[PDB]
Amino acid sequence: NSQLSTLTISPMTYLALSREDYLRLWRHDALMQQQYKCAAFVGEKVLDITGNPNDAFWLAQVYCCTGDYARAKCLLTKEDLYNRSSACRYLAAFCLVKLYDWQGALNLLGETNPFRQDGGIKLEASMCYLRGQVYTNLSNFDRAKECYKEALMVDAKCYEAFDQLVSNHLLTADEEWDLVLKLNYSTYSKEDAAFLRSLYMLKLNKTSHEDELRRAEDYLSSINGLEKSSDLLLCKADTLFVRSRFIDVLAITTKILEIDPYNLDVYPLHLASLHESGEKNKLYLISNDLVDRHPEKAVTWLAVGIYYLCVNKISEARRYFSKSSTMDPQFGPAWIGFAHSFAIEGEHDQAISAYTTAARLFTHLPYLFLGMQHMQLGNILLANEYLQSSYALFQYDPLLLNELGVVAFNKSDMQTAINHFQNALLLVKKTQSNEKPWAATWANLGHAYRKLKMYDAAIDALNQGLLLSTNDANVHTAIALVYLHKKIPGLAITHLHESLAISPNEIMASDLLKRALE
Amino acid sequence: NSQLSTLTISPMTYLASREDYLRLWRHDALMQQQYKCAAFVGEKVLDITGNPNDAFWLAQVYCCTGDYARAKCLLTKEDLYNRSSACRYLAAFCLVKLYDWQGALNLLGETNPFRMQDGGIKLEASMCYLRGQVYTNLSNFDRAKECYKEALMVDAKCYEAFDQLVSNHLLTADEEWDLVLKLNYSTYSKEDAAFLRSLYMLKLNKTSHEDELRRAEDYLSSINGLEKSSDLLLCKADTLFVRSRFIDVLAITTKILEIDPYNLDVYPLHLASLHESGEKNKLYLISNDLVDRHPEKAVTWLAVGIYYLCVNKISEARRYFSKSSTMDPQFGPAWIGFAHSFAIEGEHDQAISAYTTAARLFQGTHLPYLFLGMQHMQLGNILLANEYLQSSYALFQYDPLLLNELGVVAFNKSDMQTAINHFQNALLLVKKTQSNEKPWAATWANLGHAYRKLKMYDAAIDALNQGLLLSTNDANVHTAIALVYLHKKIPGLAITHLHESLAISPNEIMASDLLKRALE
Amino acid sequence: MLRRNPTAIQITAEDVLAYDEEK
Amino acid sequence: MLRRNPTAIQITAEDVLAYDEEK
Repeated sequence: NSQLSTLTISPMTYLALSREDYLRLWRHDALMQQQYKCAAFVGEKVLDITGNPNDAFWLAQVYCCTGDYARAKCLLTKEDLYNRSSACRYLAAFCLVKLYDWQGALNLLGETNPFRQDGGIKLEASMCYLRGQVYTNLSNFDRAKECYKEALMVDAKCYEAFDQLVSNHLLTADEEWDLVLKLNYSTYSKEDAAFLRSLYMLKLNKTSHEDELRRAEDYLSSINGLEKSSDLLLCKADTLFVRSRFIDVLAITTKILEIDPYNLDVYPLHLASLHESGEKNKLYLISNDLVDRHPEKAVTWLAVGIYYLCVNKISEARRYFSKSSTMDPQFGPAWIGFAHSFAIEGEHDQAISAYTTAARLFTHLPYLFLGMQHMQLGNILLANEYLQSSYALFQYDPLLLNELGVVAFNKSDMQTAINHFQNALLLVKKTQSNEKPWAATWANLGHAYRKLKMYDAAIDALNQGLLLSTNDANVHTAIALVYLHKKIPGLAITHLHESLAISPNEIMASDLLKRALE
Repeated sequence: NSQLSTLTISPMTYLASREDYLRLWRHDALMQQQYKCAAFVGEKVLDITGNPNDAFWLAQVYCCTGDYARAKCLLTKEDLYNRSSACRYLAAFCLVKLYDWQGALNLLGETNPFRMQDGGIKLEASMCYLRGQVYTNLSNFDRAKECYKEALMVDAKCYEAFDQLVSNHLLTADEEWDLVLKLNYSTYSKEDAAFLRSLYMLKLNKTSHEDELRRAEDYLSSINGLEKSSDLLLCKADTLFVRSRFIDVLAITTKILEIDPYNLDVYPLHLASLHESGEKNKLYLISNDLVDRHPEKAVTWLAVGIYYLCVNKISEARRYFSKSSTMDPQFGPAWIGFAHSFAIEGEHDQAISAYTTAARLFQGTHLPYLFLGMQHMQLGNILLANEYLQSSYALFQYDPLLLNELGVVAFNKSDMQTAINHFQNALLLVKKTQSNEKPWAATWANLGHAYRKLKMYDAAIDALNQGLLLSTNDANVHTAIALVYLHKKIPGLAITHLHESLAISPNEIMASDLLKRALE
Repeated sequence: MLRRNPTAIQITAEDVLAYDEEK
Repeated sequence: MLRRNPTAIQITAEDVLAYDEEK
């Protein structure tokens, strides 16, 4: 009944001929060939002759494909047909939704699943999915989530329902894993259950069930043909990106854009990786024609904002991230870009606003950024609350370890600080990051060493510091002060000279200098 | 290969494996318009198998999503279109959706490259149809006609082609009958050939092959269930409309509108019959919910126009037949409405443009030549007006309006006898039809004018009178009656009728003069 | 197809002259 | 997601004052 799908009632089941057989084969092929004048004319004739509900259903298909939803509904709701046929009830309900009749949709479907194997998706499941589509449009988000999970519980093949839960961030990271774990993959195939489960794991978050995810990608990888799959590849690059392995990510992403140019799912990851890789030209190339090709997509205006980032036109980048997030308020990557552009230009509350709206979408990353922002504001309790929430998520990001280090440092836990900075430098070696920004971690390590009176370690790290970024007055001042401590006024002097030449007004440099003078 | 359809590639042929669970699953997703899912599953099976049939079905999903560039690319990548007829069809189909006309022609060929049966349309047919669509857009309407004729000869089931031929009026009434008569119905079903052929004949010219058409209509009425078919009720209604049985047309056409309220083909017949009976209210209601629910359809504005026409607002009527015939330049009814607006305003040349562009869209029917004749009478081209009138008459001889017009012509020459015969036959004709009686006052008065010419004054009075009856207020027929009376030498009766004329229009130059002389 | 009304023959100025010739 | 750069501890007046505990 509603356990079956659309395949049960396909004309091709005849294979398991009358005039009404011929007409059905004919209308069916006309529909698959999208010759709709033809399918409507044959579909009308067969229906007139038989009055068969399955003929009514297929006739409404063509009206649906035509965009004639009002007409499909009318034909299906006129003769109690929605009551004689699960497929009709589904299709009528499908039309009411397309028509925005939310209340009438629920009248066919019922507010709860009323029903609680042919190769298709159980119509019971599809109706649960539609039921969720309605509650979403009634903004009843609690019961949409719930009525979507019903769908997947009923037939694991209801990927539309799954796609809603995930791409609409309707669940926790754990909520999602918990769900694709408890599915009845026998509604796909008892044997080979594993195949479908692995496929679904490719969509879940990369950093909570690293064991199941690894066993999943491994099994899929052995299946010939799937190495060329975008979903598999896209998953691999998400993992890679979490590990800061940006060249690797970029090797994959790029392969995706050549072998399947029309999928735009890849861009936020490709754009983000190029920003870190500092490819202004690729970012100019890619955005320009994105604006030229897809002016309507939020993705393209994210690409434009990001270009203005590796070029430090912050007022402009803020302008196009603003545009990109007003187009699609649900587009996470754009609120991050937005937020960052405030951070850069010193506006804390606005960045924190954008950050916390960005966190709702999506991950250790937003909590990390919120954390970095309160630290700049000097709110150490809040900074720590966030960094900790971010560390519980993922403990292996060198940027997060730097921030924990700087918090430990600000509460004077020097030994824990040093531990954090040292691990941050371990992790960084394993990455494919640009190295000039990590000069800050080297200097941080030197500052912790300075505070524990261990001055020879401080000199080494501080020096490893400006090595990575040579145009830096503060580390010269840093180094100078460590020399005064080592009672070597002369080397402190040469270093204070270098930093005073770099920043001639420096108040601390100047005072610190007079004192070294012997 | 191109001799088969998609039925051959349906996963459901298994009824006669992991890839097989995937395909069943993709198929049902499609069917259920769960497109994110069908793309998801379809992409995985194609990755595994590399099968053209899987590329096809994946491409299908993209087309349902309107991603035509994307399907096109997918079917182009591996030179699929060369290894699969379905993939060639679908790639071409996307190219057409993209308006890429030379692209589509590269893939299809400028003519049919292919010079058993699975139940669907032969892909060979479908590609000629596609080629027809291209040629239409390049405005090679002659090659489009041929290239659409070919689809039908290849497989009688290619009704998208038939519908194009018939709707774009690429054929003459004769050409259309010769086409369906020569079609090979075994490509539908050798044994049930008459059923499909009768269906097609119902689409055709009602007048020229009255006989083949009457058994087709009988055969189909003997089929249980078709008596309620919109297409069948429409041969009838159109046939009834030709005979001017307008109440009958409305009985049928109103019934179609209750049991199938979203049927739109019914409107021209319905609208035109309501205008004939003068039903403003009904015309008003219809036009209003049509513009509410179908503002993008040409019929909608045909209805708005016809309404402004039982209401005599000719400017806004002209606007709307303009809007409708622009929205669908192939829409004949809108052109007739357009021309009538000009005729009423006295814009003869523009009326003649519209009627001649309409005679293309209604070929094989007698009304456009009728109207061309009447309009050329206005200009004074009696030779020309007579050419067109003999022309309608050869097509159809039993329309009261045509006999009236032939009669006004015989009267304009000086063949009063023939004029009287023609007028008398219009009148006989009108009694058998169901037409609004009021407009035929002009025919009665016409017959009366033929009679005074033959100096048969009593027959003239009687006819002029019956004219006057059907039209409450006509100054010219009162003047006519007076002219007759003072021929009978009864100026006193001539005087009271002249007083009526000068009251309906106090300025008339000739009514004043006829009164001048009736002093007796 | 919309229809129109039959053409009406009118008494003309020439008819009043065909009369005057009653001599 | 766009990342940003490691925060940098900087030299402070408290740091000079800290030194001035040379006594």
